[PDB]
Amino acid sequence: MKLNISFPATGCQKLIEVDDERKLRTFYEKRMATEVAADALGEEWKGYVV
Amino acid sequence: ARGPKKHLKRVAAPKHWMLDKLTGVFAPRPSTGPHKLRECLPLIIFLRNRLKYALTGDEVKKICMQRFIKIDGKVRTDITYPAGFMDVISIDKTGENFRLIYDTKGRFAVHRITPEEAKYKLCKVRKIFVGTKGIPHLVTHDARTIRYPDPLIKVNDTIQIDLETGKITDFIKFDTGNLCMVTGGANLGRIGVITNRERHPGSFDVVHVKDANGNSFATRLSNIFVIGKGNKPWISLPRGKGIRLTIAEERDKRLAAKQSSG
Amino acid sequence: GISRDNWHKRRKTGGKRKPYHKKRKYELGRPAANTKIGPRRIHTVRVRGGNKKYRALRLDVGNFSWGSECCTRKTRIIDVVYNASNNELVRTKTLVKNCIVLIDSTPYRQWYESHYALPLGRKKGAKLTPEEEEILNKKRSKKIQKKYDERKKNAKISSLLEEQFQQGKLLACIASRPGQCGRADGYVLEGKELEFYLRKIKARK
Amino acid sequence: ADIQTERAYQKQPTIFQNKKRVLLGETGKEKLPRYYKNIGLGFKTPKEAIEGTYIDKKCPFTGNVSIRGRILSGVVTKMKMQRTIVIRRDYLHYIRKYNRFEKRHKNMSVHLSPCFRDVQIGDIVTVGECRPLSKTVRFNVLKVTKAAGTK
RNA sequence: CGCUACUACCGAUUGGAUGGUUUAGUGAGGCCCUCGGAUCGGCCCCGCCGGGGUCGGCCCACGGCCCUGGCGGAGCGCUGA
RNA sequence: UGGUGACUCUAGAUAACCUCGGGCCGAUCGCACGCCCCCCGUGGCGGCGACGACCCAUUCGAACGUCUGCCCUAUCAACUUUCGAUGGUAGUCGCCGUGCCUACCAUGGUGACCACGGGUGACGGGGAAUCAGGGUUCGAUUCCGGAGAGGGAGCCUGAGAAACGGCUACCACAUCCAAGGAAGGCAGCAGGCGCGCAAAUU
RNA sequence: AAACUGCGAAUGGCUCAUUAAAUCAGUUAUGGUUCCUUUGGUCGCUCGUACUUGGAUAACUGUGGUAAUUCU
Ligand SMILES: [Mg+2]
Ligand SMILES: [Mg+2]
Ligand SMILES: [Mg+2]
Ligand SMILES: [Mg+2]
Ligand SMILES: [Mg+2]
Ligand SMILES: [Mg+2]
Ligand SMILES: [Mg+2]
Ligand SMILES: [Mg+2]
Ligand SMILES: [Mg+2]
Ligand SMILES: [Mg+2]
Ligand SMILES: [Mg+2]
Ligand SMILES: [Mg+2]
Ligand SMILES: [Mg+2]
Ligand SMILES: [Mg+2]
Ligand SMILES: [Mg+2]
Ligand SMILES: [Mg+2]
Ligand SMILES: [Mg+2]
Ligand SMILES: [Mg+2]
Ligand SMILES: [Mg+2]
Ligand SMILES: [Mg+2]
Ligand SMILES: [Mg+2]
Ligand SMILES: [Mg+2]
Ligand SMILES: [Mg+2]
Ligand SMILES: [Mg+2]
Ligand SMILES: [Mg+2]
Ligand SMILES: [Mg+2]
Ligand SMILES: [Mg+2]
Ligand SMILES: [Mg+2]
Ligand SMILES: [Mg+2]
Ligand SMILES: [Mg+2]
Ligand SMILES: [Mg+2]
Ligand SMILES: [Mg+2]
Ligand SMILES: [Mg+2]
Repeated sequence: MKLNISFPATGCQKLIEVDDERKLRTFYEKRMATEVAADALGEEWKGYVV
Repeated sequence: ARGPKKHLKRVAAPKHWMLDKLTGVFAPRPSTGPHKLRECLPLIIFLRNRLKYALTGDEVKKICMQRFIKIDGKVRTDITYPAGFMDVISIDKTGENFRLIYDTKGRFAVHRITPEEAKYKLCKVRKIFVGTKGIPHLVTHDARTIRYPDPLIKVNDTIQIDLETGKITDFIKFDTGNLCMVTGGANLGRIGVITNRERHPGSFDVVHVKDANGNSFATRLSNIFVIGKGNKPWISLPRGKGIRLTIAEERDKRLAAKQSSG
Repeated sequence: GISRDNWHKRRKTGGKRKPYHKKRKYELGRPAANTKIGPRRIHTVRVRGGNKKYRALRLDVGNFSWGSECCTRKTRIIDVVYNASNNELVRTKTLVKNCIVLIDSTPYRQWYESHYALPLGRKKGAKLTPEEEEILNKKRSKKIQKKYDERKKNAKISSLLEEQFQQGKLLACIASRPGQCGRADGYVLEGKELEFYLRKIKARK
Repeated sequence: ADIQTERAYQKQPTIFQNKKRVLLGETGKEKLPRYYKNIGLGFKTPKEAIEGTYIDKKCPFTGNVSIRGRILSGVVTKMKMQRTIVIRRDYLHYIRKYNRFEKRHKNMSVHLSPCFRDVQIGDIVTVGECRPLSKTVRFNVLKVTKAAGTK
């Protein structure tokens, strides 16, 4: 499972490869355009919304 | 077919263009315009085959894109433009004027005219109808629509149009004793005086014409174009005055010309 | 799809013919526009040549003309009562050409009372509202009263139309095709035709 | 009464019969003005069409049709359909090889207006061409002339 | 009548075969109608940043009335697709 | 008012309507640039074209109709009408006229002058071979019409297509695949297989 | 250059399977229809921010998925 994350204010894209079920649990059973809290990705993403 | 056709086979072209068979497979299909496809002369045919100014179709385009040719006083760059009966062609570069008039053989002839004569043309009234607000409208043989015509002008009459302004100067009524030319059928290209008109309700009318030499013939009403009032035409006539000769007297004239040559 | 050609039909002698070409675009047909009564709903159809056909699916108003009085007014459509072609159309309340419908009478009554200045459609109880009283009993000068009195000479309506006005609904016939132009226009029934359709409606029940 | 035999009201579309009038003019006569036209080509309108009360939208004189095309002739053979009859046209076809002819016939279904009555089997009829009125009908009866045995 | 060969006919019977029809029962897909509403906007309610006028206590401070550019949150409020 | 052999034609008048899936009534581009005013401006005016557009007329057509005309076959003599066959009335649909379709009605329509059915090594003509005068046979084939794109069917766009060097399915074949999928139509020019007595350069 | 927009791609070329009043030929009709384009005519004929109004999308710059396509 890869994640292509885009920051529009800076307009920067980054592809991150994640091998962890816990990090992907919060994104399961979600439809498009929904807002999620990306805290499970790690300690860097505290307060980020995706 | 599923729509309009865009080509014309050379052998299927009108025979008054006098095209040869071995030059190519196709012939210039006339563009849509004032005159019918079977009753017009394309600009390229007149420009390279009649006048010998150009040798190929490319040179006709090179001439036309210099805006040298004018038809009825307006510059046309289309090389397949349909030019028809009683049209005026002007070339200011060489100072030449021509009028498309049928000869006694039923072919358009290279007929040079005075630049003073090139300022007007004759048209045949095809339709008269009253439009919105009670305004009369007159439609000619070359798709010209004129508003507020003279109340005395009816169908099958002739009107003189000034090419610069496109307005009627005078007119000739369709009556016996006037001068007419045949524009279609077996008697195409003949000039004469109307003798009588036969009316057939629900069908075509038949009109009898007699030429200067006394030869009589008949045509349909749609094939007659009134040229002048009485015996005086309002336009210049080609080399032949509209009298059709028989084969025997054409041979006699040719032999007499050969004997006097040399 | 739906084809309205002629080569699928038997010959005059009765023998069948083998077709020589398949279905063509210009021979097509389209499903019928069953126009009902309700809030307006119209769909446009792109037809041959790039033109439009207005396919009315629901209509509730239309302009009808009182021919004898030459009074054309826009009135709502209430119900469908008779249909010459088929009685199933009446049951489903389908608006087609030449169908007999019921329309409101109020605008015609207003025009009649404003023109002739006579009561119409009023009960015998003579109950009134001041607006109607000043419409009918307004103070006019000698010249205007002279014209109104002269108009009162020709103010006379048949008993059938008067009874319909008392009922509040008039019988009308639709002359336009709702499925083709998108509007339901017609004329108010009167005269021998009104008697004919009244007899037909009564006999149907 | 006799005219009104269909589920729909039979009316002449171009005549307005609901024009109101004073009570004095109503007592006189309830005579609807008749609509008729001259079809041209020298054919005269039968008096029964002008004075009649029938309703026929396909009648050449009181209906909405136009006569243009060919004018043909035939002999009446069958009168069993409603307002339309079947006539027979006889001719000879030439065979080049034998320099002779053979007898041939055609059948035409034509529309007969109510203005023409007392039409019997075996009399001559002159018909004119119009727009297709039905699947097989393209001609309308213009004139009727009786047989040689008329007394 | 007894020899020698060929073609064409019948006719125990059922095979390898295809092709053409139709009775009934299903029936892809497009099109039309009646629903449906993932989602995307615009208008109102607040809040703080910014520019034009004016009004008020007025002296380079701060509110009122409108507009105006952005940003954040509500209302199953309204509306359009 | 004007016109036709013939209008329910064109034009005129009156009362209204005028579709949100909405008719028009210019928020477009180029080249030369100049005359005028109590003026220096919100400056006013102006020449040729290009593009676009509601509606008439014209041109190129297309589509439905009228009359006459086609090869053998009776070991094909009655056919059509339940599921439209013939006609009437009112509607629907269609770009329009019409059983084109629907509802209610009448019993009609065709046929030894050959209907109906069957066969055709049948696309139709302009034409070709042979021929004293008659006639017999051929016409797939460069021109004019028709039909088709492996067989059917249904559509989008567009002025115009039931289009196939467009799409969507079924039927028959058939290509790549990492087995999850993706992509097909030479009766266009060459060329290849097969078929055959029988026909050319990738 | 690329891309958006406009037009054409319904012409041409090939073949003769179907098709026997069907196709087709001559002769008439559309007063019973539609018509890109060309040509001509109308285009202050309506009495009710304008010194020019609004939001997006490619090409481009960057991040990617599939064994595979003129996929996105
Ligand atoms: Mg072609
Ligand atoms: Mg051309
Ligand atoms: Mg076919
Ligand atoms: Mg002979
Ligand atoms: Mg379905
Ligand atoms: Mg009028
Ligand atoms: Mg009808
Ligand atoms: Mg009928
Ligand atoms: Mg043959
Ligand atoms: Mg064949
Ligand atoms: Mg011979
Ligand atoms: Mg011989
Ligand atoms: Mg041939
Ligand atoms: Mg042939
Ligand atoms: Mg063959
Ligand atoms: Mg095709
Ligand atoms: Mg093919
Ligand atoms: Mg093949
Ligand atoms: Mg296929
Ligand atoms: Mg187009
Ligand atoms: Mg196809
Ligand atoms: Mg191909
Ligand atoms: Mg093709
Ligand atoms: Mg090949
Ligand atoms: Mg290939
Ligand atoms: Mg050979
Ligand atoms: Mg070989
Ligand atoms: Mg493009
Ligand atoms: Mg196109
Ligand atoms: Mg070739
Ligand atoms: Mg023909
Ligand atoms: Mg039509
Ligand atoms: Mg046009």
